[PDB]
Amino acid sequence: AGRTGRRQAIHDI
Amino acid sequence: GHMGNAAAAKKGSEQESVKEFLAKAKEEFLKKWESPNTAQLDHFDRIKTLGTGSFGRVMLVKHKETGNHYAMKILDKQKVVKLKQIEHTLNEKRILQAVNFPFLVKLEFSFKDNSNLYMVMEYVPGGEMFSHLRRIGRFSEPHARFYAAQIVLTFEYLHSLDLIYRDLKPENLLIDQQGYIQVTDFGFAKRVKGRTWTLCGTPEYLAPEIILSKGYNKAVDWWALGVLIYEMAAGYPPFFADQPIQIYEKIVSGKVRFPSHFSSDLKDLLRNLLQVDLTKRFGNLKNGVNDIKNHKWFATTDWIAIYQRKVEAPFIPKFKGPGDTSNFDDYEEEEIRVSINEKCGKEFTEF
Ligand SMILES: Cc1cc(C(=O)Nc2ccncc2)c(C)o1
Repeated sequence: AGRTGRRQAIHDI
Repeated sequence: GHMGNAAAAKKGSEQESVKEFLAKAKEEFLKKWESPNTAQLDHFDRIKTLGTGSFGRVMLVKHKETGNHYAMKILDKQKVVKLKQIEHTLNEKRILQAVNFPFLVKLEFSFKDNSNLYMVMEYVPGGEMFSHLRRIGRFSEPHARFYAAQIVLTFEYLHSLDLIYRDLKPENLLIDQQGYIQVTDFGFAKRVKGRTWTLCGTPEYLAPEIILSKGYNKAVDWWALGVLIYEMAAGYPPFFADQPIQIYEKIVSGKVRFPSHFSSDLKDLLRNLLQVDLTKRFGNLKNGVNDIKNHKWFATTDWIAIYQRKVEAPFIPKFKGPGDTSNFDDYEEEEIRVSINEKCGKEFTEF
């Protein structure tokens, strides 16, 4: 199981 | 050896020609980087939202005077609130106005108003690699290799200019009318002569050194290329979990498992890109990008023919005419409201 839709960038981990 | 005399001399001459190209490319970049409001909002009719992100949305627009279609990225200045948000938006504009390469989206205008920043790019109508990949499942190795070769050349170009890209993923790779790639979204791109320290990117694509809060270099882009090739060929990325923290734990572990249908050549390339140890990661060694370009998995790749766009693409998107949005997904639409008061004027003076 994992993320199948569009993935957003992160500005801070 | 692996190459006979003829092949080895051909490869060397090829290497000198790369050096010559990149030297000219640096001269041209620097002229634009050192010597960079080319429109306003009412010059465009807004048609449809093509995608969304943290600071705003990208819309298909039509220029009223010429009738040309463009993709307009709209960033809400107030939402660009985070410190690293501001600098990153300035990086994106400045880099996009200075680069020139066949697989990089072309920026045509940029401007700002009381509320928003705007970057107006050539419209690439074939859609994102992301939705084609999710629809078909996975690409065959030759198909994945055709796209990967374009990314390798694009990173060779960018890195020669001391630019790191920092957000490779299928969502950011547009397919043009000839089936070739255009890289978009330079929101994390940066000029870095040595190391940099910002914790940014997309979880599934982050190199371990980013996650571990270590200063890092352009090798993070080569790690990300490994993730991209894996995802193109498998249909899912190598470090795959529902929550970012679980993703980060898998990335740092140093363990990757491959589908049984991956060729051994592909697995070998991927083990050398998805290498936690920076003293061993391809792209980061004494032979630089040539460790990748000369790998067996790329043996059938004619690098110059890819650059010159002479290779038949594996997939040509359907196109019904100018302004066709059939290859993009739908998004909620919201009216662009421009405040009567200037917001964040001092913070964006340079934009
Ligand atoms: C969410 C998003 C979409 C895009 C983006 O540039 N698309 C795009 C689509 C078609 N033609 C050109 C560009 C960005 C930066 O973010």
